[PDB]
Amino acid sequence: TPEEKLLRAIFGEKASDVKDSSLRVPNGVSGTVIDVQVFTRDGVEKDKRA
Amino acid sequence: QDVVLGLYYMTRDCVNAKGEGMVLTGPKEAERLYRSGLASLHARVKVRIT
Amino acid sequence: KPLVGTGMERAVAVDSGVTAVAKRGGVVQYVDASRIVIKVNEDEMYPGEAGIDIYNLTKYTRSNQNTCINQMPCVSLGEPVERGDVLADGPSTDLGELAL
Amino acid sequence: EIKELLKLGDLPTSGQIRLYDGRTGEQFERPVTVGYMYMLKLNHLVDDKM
Amino acid sequence: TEFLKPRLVDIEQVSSTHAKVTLEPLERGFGHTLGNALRRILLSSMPGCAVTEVEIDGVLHEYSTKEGVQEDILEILLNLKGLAVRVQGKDEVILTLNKSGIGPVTAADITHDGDVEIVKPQHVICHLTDENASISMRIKVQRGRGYVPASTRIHSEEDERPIGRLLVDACYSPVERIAYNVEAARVEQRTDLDKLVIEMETNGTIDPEEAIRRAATILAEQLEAFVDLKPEFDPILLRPVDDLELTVRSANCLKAEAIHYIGDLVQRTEVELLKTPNLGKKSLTEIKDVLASRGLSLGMR
Amino acid sequence: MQGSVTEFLKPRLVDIEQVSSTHAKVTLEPLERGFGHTLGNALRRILLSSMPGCAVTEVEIDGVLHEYSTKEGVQEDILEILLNLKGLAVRVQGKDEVILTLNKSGIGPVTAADITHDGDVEIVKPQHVICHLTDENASISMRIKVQRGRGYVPASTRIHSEEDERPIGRLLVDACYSPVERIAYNVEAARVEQRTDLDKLVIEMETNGTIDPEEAIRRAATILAEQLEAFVDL
Amino acid sequence: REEAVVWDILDEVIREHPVLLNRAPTLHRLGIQAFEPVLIEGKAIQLHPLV
Repeated sequence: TPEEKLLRAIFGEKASDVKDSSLRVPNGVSGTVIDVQVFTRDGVEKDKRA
Repeated sequence: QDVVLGLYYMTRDCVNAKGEGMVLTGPKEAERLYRSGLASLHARVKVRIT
Repeated sequence: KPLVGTGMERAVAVDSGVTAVAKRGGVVQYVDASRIVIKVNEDEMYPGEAGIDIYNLTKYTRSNQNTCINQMPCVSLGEPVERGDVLADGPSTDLGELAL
Repeated sequence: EIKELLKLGDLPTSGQIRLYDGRTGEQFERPVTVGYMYMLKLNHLVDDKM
Repeated sequence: TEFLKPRLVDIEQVSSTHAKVTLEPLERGFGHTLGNALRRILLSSMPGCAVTEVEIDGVLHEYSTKEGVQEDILEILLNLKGLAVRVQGKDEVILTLNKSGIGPVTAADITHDGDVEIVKPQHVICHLTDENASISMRIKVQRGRGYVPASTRIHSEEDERPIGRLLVDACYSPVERIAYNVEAARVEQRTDLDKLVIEMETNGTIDPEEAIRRAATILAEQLEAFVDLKPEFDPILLRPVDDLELTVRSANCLKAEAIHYIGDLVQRTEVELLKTPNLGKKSLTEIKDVLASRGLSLGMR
Repeated sequence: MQGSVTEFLKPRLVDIEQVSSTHAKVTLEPLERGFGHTLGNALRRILLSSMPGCAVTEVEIDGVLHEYSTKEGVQEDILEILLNLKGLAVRVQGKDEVILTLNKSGIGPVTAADITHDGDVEIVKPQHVICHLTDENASISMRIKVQRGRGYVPASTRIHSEEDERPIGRLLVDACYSPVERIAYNVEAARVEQRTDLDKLVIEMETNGTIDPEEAIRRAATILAEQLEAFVDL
Repeated sequence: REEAVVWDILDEVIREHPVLLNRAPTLHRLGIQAFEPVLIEGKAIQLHPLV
C-alpha cells in the first residue's frame, strides 16, 4: 500500500521478505520451561541447540 | 433457599427467653437493642410501628 | 492421607503402577530423589548373581492432559523392606494409600 | 462408635461447636457443626474454562 | 513497609440526624475492624442524657390510669424515652410538667429555663380529653452511658426509694442507629481493598460529625498505654457555676451568656462581663468576690 | 481551650505469661463490660493479618536451574526443599534484606544450624529439616534471601517487580510473612477491689517465635491509633 | 501491555454499557438477561443470586 511504501522510505526500508511464525506461549498461561526437545528430519544439519 | 431461612429466623416467636414487653419507637430500637445481649430476636414484645 | 477412609485405598494405589513397589524384599542400600537401590538380603535369584535391585522412579513428566505425574522416595536409607510394600510414591498416594 | 471416638478425643459428643464470627467476634446463636471432610479439587477449573 | 490511611471522605447528610460516611482507601478487614468497633462504641458506650425516673400524681402501682388521659401509663413512659436532652453541666436535673386543658401537652409545656435544652419542643407526650383535666409530674433526668434496662435496676436494687418512682429504660446515648458496609474498594494498585460506609442516625443531642468524632476519640483514649513511642486540666474548673454560691441574678447571667462551667467564667475578661444583659456592678463585684475567695481569678487563659 | 467532658478507666498491661517460645498469654486487667469484647475481636484481626515478619523470598541454588529438577544424593526434589524454606523462623536485627548462605556436605540431614550463621540473624529453630544428603560426596550450596514484609506476597505477585531479574538460577519462593497463627481472647470478669463491673481481656496467642508478645500487641494497637486518626476530623 | 492507564479507560467504556448474560438450556425469555458490569479481579463470572 503506497502509504506503507512511503512509511518505509521514510524510516529506512528494511522491507523484509520473510514472515513470522514463532511458537508463542498462548496468552493467559505462564510458567517455567522445564525441558525442550528437537526431532530434526533424517538428513538435515542438526542445529546448534539440536 | 439461603435468604429465606434467614427471614424465617427473623420471625418465629419464641417462649419468653430474653424478652419482655420493653417497648420503644420504633423499629430502630430492636437494632440498638439486639446488639448486644438485649436480649434476643423472637422475643414477643410490642413496639410503636408507623 | 484421607482421614476418613474406607480401607480399600491401599489396594488401589498399588494395583495401578503409579506407585513403585518392591519386586523382592531386602534392606535398602541407597535412596535418592532420582532412584532407589535395595539389597535383596535373602534367597535371591537361583544363581548367586548380583543380589541388588534398582528402581528408577520416573519424575516430573506430563500426564494425559494435563496433570503432573512424578514419584518420590518414601523410604529412608538403611531401612528393612519386605517384598510388596511402597518404595516410591506417585501422584495422589501417601505411602500405600490413595489420596486424591 | 463415632461418638465413642469423640470421647477419648476429648471432644463434644455431638460434633457441634460454638463458633464466633471473626467479623464481629460475636457468637453464632446456634452451635454449628464442625469437622473434617476429606475433599478434593476437581478438574473443570478456571484458567481453562474462560 | 507501612500502612495507608483513608483519603476520600464523603459525608452525605440525609438530615442533621441521619447521615452516611464513606472512606474509600482502606486495607483488608480494616473495613470491619473499625466498622464493628465503632458500632459497639456508639450503640452502647457514649455520653448523652435521657429519662430514667418518672413521678406522676395518683398513679402508684400496676401502672394505673389517670383520668382524662388518652394514653395509659405505658404509652406515656414511651414518649418520655424519646426526649432530646442536652444538659449544660448537671449530672441530675429534676423537671416538672404542669399543664391542663384539652389538647396535646408537648415538651414545651415543661419548666424550661435554663440548664437543659430540649431539641424537640413538638415531641408528643400526652393528650388530655376533657376540659377539667390536669396532669402534673416530676421527671428525673440523669446523664449516663449505655441503655440501662428496667430489669437490671430493680433486680439489684441496693437501696431504692418509695412509690411514685416509675422505672424507665435509660436511652443513655444520642445514637438511634449504627450500621456499616464492606464494599470492596477499587484502588489502581490492589483489588482486595475495603471502603467503609457508616450509616448513622441520631437524635438532637449531637450531630453525626461529632458523634463519630467523639466515638473514635473515646476509642483512642483506650490503648493509650500501648502505643510504641495533652495533660492536664484542673478538677474544680470542671464544675458548674452553681458551686460558686452567688446570687440568682448572677446565676442567670452565666446561664444566659452560655457560661456553663466555671472554666468559662474564669476565662472571660471583665470587658465581656460588662456586655452581659442585666449585669451591672452589683453582678460584677459579686463575681470577683466569690472568685477571689477560692484562690482563683477572673480573665485567665 | 475548653472543654468538654470525660469519663473513666483506661486499660493497662499486666502479667505476660510465656508458656514457650511460641505460646503466650497477655492480659489486660483494667477494662469495661464493654471493651473486653470490643477490643478482643478488634485486636485479633489486626494481630492475625497486619504484623511485620521475615520469610524466605528468593533462593539461588548451585547446579539447580529450575525448581522442578532434582540433585544427586538428595532424598527430596527441589520443590520440597523450597517448601522447607517457607518455614524458616528468622529474626533480623537491623536490615530489610539479608542474604544467608548455606553450605553442607556429607551423608546426613542438613538442619537450619548448618547455615553460615550471622550476627544479625537469630534462628528460632536450628533443628529445622531442610535436606537429606545420602551420598558421601553429596554437597549443596545455596544463597538464601530473607526479606522483611507483611501479607503473604506470593511469587506470582512479584513478577512485575522483575526489573531485569535475568538470573535463571534464582528460584522465587512464596512469602508467608505474618508470624501469628492463632489468636484467642477471653473476657473473664476481673477482680478489681471496687467498681464490681470490670473485666480482664485475656489474650492467648501462638506465634512462630520470631516476634515477642510485647511489641506484637503494640505495633498492632498502634495501627488502630493511626487508623482512627482520620476519624476525629472529617 | 496492560499499562494501568488502559484499566481506568476500561472503567469508562463499560460505565453505562450493559452486558447480556445467558445460560446453557435457554428455555424461556428470562434465560437471557442483561446486566451492568462491575469489574472483578478474578477469572470467574459473578451472578446476582435472585436471578
